[PDB]
Amino acid sequence: NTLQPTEAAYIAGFLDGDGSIYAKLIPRPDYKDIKYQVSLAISFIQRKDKFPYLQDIYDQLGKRGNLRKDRGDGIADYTIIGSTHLSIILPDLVPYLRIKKKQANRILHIINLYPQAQKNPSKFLDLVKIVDDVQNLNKRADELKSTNYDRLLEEFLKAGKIESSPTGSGSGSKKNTLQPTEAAYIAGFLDGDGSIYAKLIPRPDYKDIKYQVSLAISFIQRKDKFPYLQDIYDQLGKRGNLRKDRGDGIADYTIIGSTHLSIILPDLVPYLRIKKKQANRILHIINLYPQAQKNPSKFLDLVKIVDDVQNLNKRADELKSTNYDRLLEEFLKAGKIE
DNA sequence: GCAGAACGTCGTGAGACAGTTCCG
DNA sequence: CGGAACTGTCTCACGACGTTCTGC
Ligand SMILES: [Ca+2]
Ligand SMILES: [Ca+2]
Repeated sequence: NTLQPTEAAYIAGFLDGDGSIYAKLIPRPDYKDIKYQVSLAISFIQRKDKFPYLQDIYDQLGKRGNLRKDRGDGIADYTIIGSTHLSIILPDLVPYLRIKKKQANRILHIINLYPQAQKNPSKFLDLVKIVDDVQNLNKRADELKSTNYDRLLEEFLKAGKIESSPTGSGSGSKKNTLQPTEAAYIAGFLDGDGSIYAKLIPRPDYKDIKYQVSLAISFIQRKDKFPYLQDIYDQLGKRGNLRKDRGDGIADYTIIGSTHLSIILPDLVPYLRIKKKQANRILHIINLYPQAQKNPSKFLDLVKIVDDVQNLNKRADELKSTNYDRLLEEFLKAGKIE
């Protein structure tokens, strides 16, 4: 079972980003009495091309659960179903989990009560409540609230499985301090819900080269989960910009400029997976930018790194960035290189 | 002259299941 | 009977910026 602290932390970061912890009950037209089995799962979702990364997480989790290279729409998932695997896996992830920690504790709890709850409609209903919380915790505010417990209490009374009086508790409307696991999580989360990117900004008032290469990493999330960004922000020495809302209900945390990324990135690189290349390329740009400012020749092949980064932030089929082709044209016609 | 902050935004890349097929 | 695997998708929650807006 011995899964490494920074491997557990990364996965939790990644799960909190691109994963899902959830509970559901399945109709079972062949079960003894209670015709529902409560299903429990965690999953990791990602685009087809990044499958090796899922396959890697799989291998770390003792090769439990079922991988899927393609689920139909060029997109891949790794679902771990059942209490056998989850009672081994979740204990390892729960300490590092943040956004979905509650969901994980709930699943872990359902596991504890399931044996007894299994052939007792009273204790099954009480457990179905926990299935409700989990599905609710995965919901928005404005969304319809989970009514599995209500629909089953009605089903149990009609099927004569429960006598008076019924339960219960349901809404019945009838300097650094960035340590290994701190960085590992953040890298997990950035790999999931984050972005590492470079861009050319047109600056209509520069000495010679009228562009500046802008460098950034960002974190994106729904506004309700903003405090979690506010956490990562604090943990990174309080660098960069935060938005509680950018206008469309989704928050972001953006760290622009070599100054911050010279400090932050080296902390995340060793734990970064999906976005590690982008990270190093940014560091590389930071590394050879001083000399690149004056010389249009050194600016150009540095502008290639920008293209390369933007390329990495695309699938193979997308049209590849042409900043190098456009600036080469511009520099020739401005006589800056000939 | 320099560069970060803030604003706004296509076009997908996810989340979180519900069903349904296998399976000892 | 018991429950996990595999199929399939609807609805946003993201990404990765182009823009432009301050700030010394
Ligand atoms: Ca997410
Ligand atoms: Ca992602």
